[PDB]
Amino acid sequence: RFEDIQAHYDVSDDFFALFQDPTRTYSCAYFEPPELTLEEAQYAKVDLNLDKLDLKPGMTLLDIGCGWGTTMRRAVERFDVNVIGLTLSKNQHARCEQVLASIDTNRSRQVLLQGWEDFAEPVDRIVSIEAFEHFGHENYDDFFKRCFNIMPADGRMTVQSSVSYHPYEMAARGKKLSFETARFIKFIVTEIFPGGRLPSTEMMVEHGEKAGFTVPEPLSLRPHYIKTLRIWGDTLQSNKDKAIEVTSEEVYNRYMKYLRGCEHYFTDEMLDCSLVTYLKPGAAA
Ligand SMILES: Cc1ccc2oc(=O)ccc2c1
Ligand SMILES: Cc1ccc2oc(=O)ccc2c1
Repeated sequence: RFEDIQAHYDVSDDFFALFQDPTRTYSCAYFEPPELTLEEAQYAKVDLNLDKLDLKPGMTLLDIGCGWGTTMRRAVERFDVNVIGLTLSKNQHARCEQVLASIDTNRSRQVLLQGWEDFAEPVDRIVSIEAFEHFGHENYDDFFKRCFNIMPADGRMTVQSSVSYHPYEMAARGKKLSFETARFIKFIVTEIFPGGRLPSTEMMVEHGEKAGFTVPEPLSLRPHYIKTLRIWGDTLQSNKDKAIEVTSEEVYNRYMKYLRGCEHYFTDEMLDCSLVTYLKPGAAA
């Protein structure tokens, strides 16, 4: 029943196409250098993640939340690795299968319609780009234990996740702004990512360490998300008429509120986006 209440907030892939770049990447871009197009910045974000993973030819990369398959293809093409992708979306599964089958390679390419809970095959390296927000706090210990256990002695993982701060830390940066941010987060995890729950950077780090990972200083992507959300918002606005035709005025207003609102709270430093690297004890220096 509560699912039905959330099922209300389901939106066609066609709507997201009207604000996203041509790769349909629904995560923080990386504008390095600063004058990259959104689309180029999305390839630079993939490279930022993959370049941290010490990927060698013939290794297997696991992509947890593999989206439309952009990260896996880039991995196969750049690093000559086997790939396994996990997605819960039937549409993303079908697209990924086609993206991977198109690649000129002898490497193994696999996409599975399942969550990480059901995945227990040996892999060399793991990437997860803005899927972690959906796992839930109670599942973090199981997540990091699974990732540690499926990787070899030199295993590495990157997790990119939107984050909030502990209530105590939020209170420290103005009471007014603290309650305002909490209410906007509640809107995101009700109407935009139903059942979602933002971790803190500290949770991401400490759950990793409990599992046995070495965790260097997380990379903040805050200024890159501000630019991403600005372009998304401006793009949705430019396509207002088409967006309404495809869904409704309700859904257009909901997403403009989300995109403008996120840009605001990222600017006010009440939200962040953390790229966290997890190194197993035997990882290369
Ligand atoms: C279903 C669908 C159709 C076209 C697309 O174009 C892209 O480049 C990436 C994602 C995508 C997904
Ligand atoms: C589940 C989920 C995924 C992405 C998110 O991005 C945000 O900025 C805030 C909340 C959030 C929640």
